[PDB]
Amino acid sequence: EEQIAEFKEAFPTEAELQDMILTMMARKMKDTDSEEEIREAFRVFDKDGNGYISAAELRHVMTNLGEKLTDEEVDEMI
Amino acid sequence: QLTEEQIAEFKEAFSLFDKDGDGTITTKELGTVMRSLGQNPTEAELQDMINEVDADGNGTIDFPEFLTMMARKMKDTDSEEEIREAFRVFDKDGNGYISAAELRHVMTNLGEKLTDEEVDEMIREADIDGDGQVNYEEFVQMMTA
Amino acid sequence: EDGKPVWAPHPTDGFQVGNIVDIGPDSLTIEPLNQKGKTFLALINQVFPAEEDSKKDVEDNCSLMYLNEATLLHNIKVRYSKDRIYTYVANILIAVNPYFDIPKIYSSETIKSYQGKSLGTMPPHVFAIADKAFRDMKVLKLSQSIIVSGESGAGKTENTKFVLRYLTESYGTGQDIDDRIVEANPLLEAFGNAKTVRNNNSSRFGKFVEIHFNEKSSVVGGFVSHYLLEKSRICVQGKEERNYHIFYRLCAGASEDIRERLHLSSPDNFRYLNRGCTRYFANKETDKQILQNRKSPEYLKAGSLKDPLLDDHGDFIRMCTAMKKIGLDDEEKLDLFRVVAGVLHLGNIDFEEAGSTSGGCNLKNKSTQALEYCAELLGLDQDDLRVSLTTRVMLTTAGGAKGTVIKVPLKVEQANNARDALAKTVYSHLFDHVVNRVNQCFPFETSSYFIGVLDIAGFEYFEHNSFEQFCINYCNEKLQQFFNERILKEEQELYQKEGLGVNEVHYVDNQDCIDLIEARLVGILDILDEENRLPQPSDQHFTSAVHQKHKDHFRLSIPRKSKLAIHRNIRDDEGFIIRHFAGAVCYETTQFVEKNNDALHMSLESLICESRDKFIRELFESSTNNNKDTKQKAGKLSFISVGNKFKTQLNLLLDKLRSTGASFIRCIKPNLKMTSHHFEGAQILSQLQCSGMVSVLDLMQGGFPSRASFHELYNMYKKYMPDKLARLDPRLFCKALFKALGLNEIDYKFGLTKVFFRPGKFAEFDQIMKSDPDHLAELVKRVNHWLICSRWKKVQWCSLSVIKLKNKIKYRAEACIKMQKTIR
Ligand SMILES: [Ca+2]
Ligand SMILES: [Ca+2]
Ligand SMILES: [Ca+2]
Ligand SMILES: [Ca+2]
Repeated sequence: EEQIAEFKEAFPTEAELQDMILTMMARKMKDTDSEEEIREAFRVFDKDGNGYISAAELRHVMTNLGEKLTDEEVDEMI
Repeated sequence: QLTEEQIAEFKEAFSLFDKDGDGTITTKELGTVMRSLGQNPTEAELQDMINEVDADGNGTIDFPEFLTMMARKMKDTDSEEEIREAFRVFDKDGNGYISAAELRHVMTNLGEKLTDEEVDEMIREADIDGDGQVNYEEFVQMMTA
Repeated sequence: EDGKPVWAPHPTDGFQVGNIVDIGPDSLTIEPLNQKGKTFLALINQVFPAEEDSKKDVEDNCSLMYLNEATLLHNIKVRYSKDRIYTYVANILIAVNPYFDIPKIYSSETIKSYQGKSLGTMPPHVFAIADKAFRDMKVLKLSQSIIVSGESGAGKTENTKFVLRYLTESYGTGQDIDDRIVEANPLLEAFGNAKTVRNNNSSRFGKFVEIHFNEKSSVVGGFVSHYLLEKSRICVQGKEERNYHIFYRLCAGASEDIRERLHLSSPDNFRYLNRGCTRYFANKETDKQILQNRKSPEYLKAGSLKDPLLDDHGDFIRMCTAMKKIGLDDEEKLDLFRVVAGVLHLGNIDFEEAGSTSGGCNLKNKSTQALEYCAELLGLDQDDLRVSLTTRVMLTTAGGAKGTVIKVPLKVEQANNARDALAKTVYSHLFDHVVNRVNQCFPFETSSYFIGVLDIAGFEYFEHNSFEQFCINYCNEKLQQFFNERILKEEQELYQKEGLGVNEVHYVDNQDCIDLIEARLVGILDILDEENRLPQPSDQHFTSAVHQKHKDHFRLSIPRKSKLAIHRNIRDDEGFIIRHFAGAVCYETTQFVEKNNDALHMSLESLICESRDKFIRELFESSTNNNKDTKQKAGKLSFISVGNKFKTQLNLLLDKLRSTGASFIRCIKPNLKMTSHHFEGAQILSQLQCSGMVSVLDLMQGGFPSRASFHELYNMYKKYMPDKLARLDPRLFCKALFKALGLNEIDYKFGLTKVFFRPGKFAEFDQIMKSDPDHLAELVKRVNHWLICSRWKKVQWCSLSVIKLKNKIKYRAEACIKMQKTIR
């Protein structure tokens, strides 16, 4: 589009953000998960709840396994 | 949701995790069974999925919790791909057959004591056509029973 | 059974082995083994099935094939002879006092051993009860209470030290609360303990030691609640018994300066001591330390009371050393002694008929010294105390009509009651103070939960029983409903966790007995209050009233219908028998109305409340602020009898129990001589009955009282199976064996971890394994295909399980590696 190269002029996972670094945002915009698809992954850590998924509990996992968001980078979230 | 007949079969398989007979397990026990069958999870990943079902908070799983711990939003073909992947853990060298030697190795790895003659006896009952080896078609007819 | 040996009554061992040689209408005739001929009769419900192997023991009594009073006694007996003092019955613990320091079981390495590990995975131990209460406290967010039974010398103290020391070492930052309770115990024992006929050092109050925990389940403090202090002991006792220990400790150990201040003497000189035993406890050495001017005539004649640990002189010094170590000073020590002294003198005040001036009464001349000492010690004026002990005050109206106050002279008996009523209020408030001062040693501002050990005087019956036995036995009947309810709930929850079926359990409820006593308007308690309202209150009218309002009640019968012959001449209006959980108890209703009154009229109530002595005001200065709350409401609660006051306080005990998960320890006392390695069978059996253990064994017969884990049934019967089946793991061994034999589904049930049986079906199972080896061998041959299939699916579904847990680790880590919507 015209708005995509103009927004790019002024100026996606982090584990698989190496292999890349115009042609870079080609396959980044092509394989983008939907809104309703990301709403399934929200019910991931939902033990029970009712739409929610706790506040303090949803954090131990984000620092212990996977692409682990730091303990300092977590304080700048909640 | 699983069948009543599917619950019964997982209940007997749950006894291989729960060796001592107290009806409950930890990551030290369910970890050692995983490692015995080709897998290799670290002491960390299994902590998170224990934390879903365990409502009490302590580190102990009873059977009905163990069922919902492995249950997930499954794809249509996922069910069949798991049954095939089970056969392949049994079949090391990989030629679509399970010999006396290959069945004996899985038995000993899960903690089942038995003679070589007893092992051949098992292979023989599962073996429909009569070539002394268990093909996938026959492995599933035993599973279902 | 059918020729096999049995257990039958024996006077000194409880049960002996024998054979049923004849039968009869209500009796079997048993031929002993040991006597090989000396035959005796025995009621049918008194002989029981015995185990095959008399040399086996088990950690849980449900492993036994028959579970009754006789097999339990023999199981704990064999275990006692190996030093294994602890034995379960389900979740209930049984702790026989060894009377020596058993090595290694109370070590630091043993406390760690029990941490986390659930009840049944470890050997039977008090530590396992402790840990089950903690585990249930934090998980269910529910306060707990371990109810322990047993008379004096049963090891309740040692048991409670083991709980406290386990819970602080495991779940406490330092915390030395167990050591401050023991250092403070001699003080509670002075004002709270007393000599009964059966036990020299006996607690006459419900003590509820409790460790309190914050929101994070960590020890913050301690608290000692107290219930149902026996008030009747204060003013009068039977021979062979005594008042509270403080009185005699003070009459033996006090210095001669103190003896002059308080005007003490030998206890034969005081009304409140002298109707019961007047002797001190002392050995040869301590008798020398007591001055001769303290020894009663009967202590001089008969000599000392003997006890391995009680000593009135030595205990006065140990109590004084206590006061110091807690915090009490020299001023507050003489204070407690001044009020105890003031109670003693009060009792010596007597009365005599007046000159028909609304014929009240007057103080006697001989009792002028009584009044003079009592009054200086209780901070009262002499004249005001003479008027209040001989005259009431009343309004001229009752309704909303206006009425001035008047003075009503009391009769002789009415003045005796007032004098005693003031004595029991004063001592009681003094006891509440001592207990409160113990609690100030380990205080805490705020708390969420608690774990408390509770011991109260157990069920008991003598040759002659009266209102004092009625109240204790009433307290225990309600405590046995609680016990029986919680064991029933524990059983019904165990059959559901194991997945057995709908299987309902039969349960004879004892509510009809508790209703006999405490029902409103028709129970014995309110019929006894009703007699206090008639113009001529009689004990005979009360008793006849009881029999009429309950015509064909299952729990009430006339004295004449007693199985004993000592109650053969008691008339119908001279008693009644109650069918308590533990046994029939013939009560004699003489004096029942007198024992049901301890009301203190307000004029005399207001006299002690506003004493000149600051300390005695402080005994009711909780009552300056708490009457300020009630006062009008507090005067309405002074109209309640000792029967209905007993019910109300007992109901507060039970409500506290009701809101807490209950565990149970049954502390047993193996012999009266305090010696190790002497299991007195008959004494332990009698303990099992009154502690309500036998009642619970009746309850569990209604459900599935016999159960063995798979590993237990594997160790027993693998030798009879073929070598192929013996190689199996315990769970598959049992699964194949249960299917092969083809057992009835209503009698035998294959549960989650254990196999359960109905009454006498573990025995039936055991005979199938031994009576026909050729039949059993054929049934195992017939299931060989099913077993090959079972072993296939076990390992096949276990490999599919590991792959499904592999799929769980990826599926979960797909949403936790697709969380990147946040990072950047
Ligand atoms: Ca286990
Ligand atoms: Ca759990
Ligand atoms: Ca192969
Ligand atoms: Ca084949």
